Amino acid sequence: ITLTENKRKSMEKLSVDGVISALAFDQRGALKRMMAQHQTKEPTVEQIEELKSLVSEELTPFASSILLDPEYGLPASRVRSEEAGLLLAYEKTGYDATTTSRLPDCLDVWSAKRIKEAGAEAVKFLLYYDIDGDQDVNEQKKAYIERIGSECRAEDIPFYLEILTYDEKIADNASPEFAKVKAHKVNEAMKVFSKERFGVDVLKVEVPVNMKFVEGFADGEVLFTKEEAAQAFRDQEASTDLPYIYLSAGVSAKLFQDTLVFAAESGAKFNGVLCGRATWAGSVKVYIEEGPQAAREWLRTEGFKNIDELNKVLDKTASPWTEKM
Amino acid sequence: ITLTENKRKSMEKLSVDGVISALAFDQRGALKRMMAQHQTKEPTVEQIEELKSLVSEELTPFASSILLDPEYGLPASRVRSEEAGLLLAYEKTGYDATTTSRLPDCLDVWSAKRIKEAGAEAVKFLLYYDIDGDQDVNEQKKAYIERIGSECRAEDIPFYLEILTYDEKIADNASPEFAKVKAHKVNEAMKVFSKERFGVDVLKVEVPVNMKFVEGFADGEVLFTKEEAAQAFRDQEASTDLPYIYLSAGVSAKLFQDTLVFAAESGAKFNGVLCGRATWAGSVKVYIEEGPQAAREWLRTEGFKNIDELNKVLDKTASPWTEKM
Ligand SMILES: [Ca+2]
Ligand SMILES: [Ca+2]
Ligand SMILES: [Cl-]
Repeated sequence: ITLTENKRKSMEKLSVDGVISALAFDQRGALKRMMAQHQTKEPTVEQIEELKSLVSEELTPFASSILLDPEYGLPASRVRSEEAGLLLAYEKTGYDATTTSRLPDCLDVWSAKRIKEAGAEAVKFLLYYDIDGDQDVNEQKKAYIERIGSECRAEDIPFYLEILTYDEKIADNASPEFAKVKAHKVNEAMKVFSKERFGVDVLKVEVPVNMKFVEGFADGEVLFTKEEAAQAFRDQEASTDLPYIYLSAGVSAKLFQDTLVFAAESGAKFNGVLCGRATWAGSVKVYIEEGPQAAREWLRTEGFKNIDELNKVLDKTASPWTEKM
Repeated sequence: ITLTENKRKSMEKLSVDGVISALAFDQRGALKRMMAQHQTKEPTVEQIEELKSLVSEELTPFASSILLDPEYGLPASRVRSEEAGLLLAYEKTGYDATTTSRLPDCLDVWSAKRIKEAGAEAVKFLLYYDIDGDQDVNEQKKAYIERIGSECRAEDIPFYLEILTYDEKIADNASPEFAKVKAHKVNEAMKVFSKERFGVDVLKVEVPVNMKFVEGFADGEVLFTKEEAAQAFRDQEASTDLPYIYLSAGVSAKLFQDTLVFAAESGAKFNGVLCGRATWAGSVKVYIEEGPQAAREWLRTEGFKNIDELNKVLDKTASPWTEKM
């Protein structure tokens, strides 16, 4: 609620007129798998670092900040636009699929202090959370986030907590079965991690509905009327007093934009986005198949078009965090 | 080197006249194993927590503070004397004997915040450190301690870091081979974790020599003259500007105490001790074999004698931490 002077200065460096128009590219495992769909060989470290730098160079002139990973993204962080702020990811990528606990784990040789020393204006951490899951697992997860929030307090650096929801007993979070419980998963997790003890400054969250099953957006089965969907957005806005920003979860650029419009019309007062794949996903194929110059031209044309159309939508949908602090 | 008002206040609650005369009893597996020797059945949680409470009730009137573990020791913490402060252990016990890395790990449902909420005036964490070991292993350890130091800064609670040294290639730290390098291990590790970035308020460390190989204290081979050992203590004193206190584990009560005398004589300005095993060990056989009433009587009589002998030696050897400002 009350930002320290340094935390506020950092929030300002990440945003424009209270809106976070951030580019997300801390993907590692998720990126590797995209690359592996066009590549016979294993993608190299140089390839991963290069595409990250290409996205940074070409697109951060159009974002208020960029989120990168320390593993492959530090060269990319240094060629970002002068006007763009920096977030660094702090969690190890992915989860163990042989169990349902998805426990969080910080990068082995990092700390919040180190992230700040590396030039970041925010620490980002991704937590998988099932509000209905095993209570002891969740106890361990809450303790873990308490520690990170305390680090960020001490180092006086904003804590961006990303929450990705799941159900221990539903395999596919794109299924109709998950869509029926998504709003509950998202909104109740936001309520938990908005407690003061967790030290969060900004929540990076999913929209509380799977729009593919909403009337007017759906191409197949319809699970929700527009009014029911709108209510999920209002319930989400009522689930936190913190700034919150949306992730794209890799839907099309157009569906993500249309979702932002719907969210605003419904009453969500979201404060921006940390948007990755919806913007740059198409560059992966070009980069692998046609190389870096071809990917650079893609970024300068299609990439720009995506981020520019996104920015125009944000301009008319997002609300400033400087009305919540 | 500068304490906040709360950190200072907490340090004062852990000390008497700037000397730490703290009773260590955060043993978990080790305490269970001692008990397992004197009965057939598996020692229960009730038994373990009762013995900690007996020791706490009967001996903390004579200690400046007591170190307990959150696993078995919270009930004991609440019956400590009102004159005695509280430290709680934050680390998981032991290390994997398969590997040489001895990596640290916090207790899974704890945080510095939760340790403070449980009434502690300090967070205690044990780290195993080989200054000459794998440098990536050591970067991971250093990052880990940075996180903990940052938590404790945020929660405004003193951070007591215990360092136990080892060598990746020497199996027995009682060997002559380890004795020859112990001063190097201990003192260099103190130089590392005295750096401001680790946030340490008090170091809990080994004496920098194995007195069993020192002239006049050895009953077998002599590796060191009294003058060389004296120099090792002075090198230790010059390895940090933080308060530091000695741990025992490894030697008899009498030898530890004679070592305190030798330490002071040599020019060490150590600020106290965190030692528990020598003082209460005899109560364990008594508690299992004659019940809680007998144990209480053991603690009142033999137990008091033990801790009083130690306190009398501390009065002649330890220097105040207040002096280190
Ligand atoms: Ca609790
Ligand atoms: Ca709200
Ligand atoms: Cl133990």
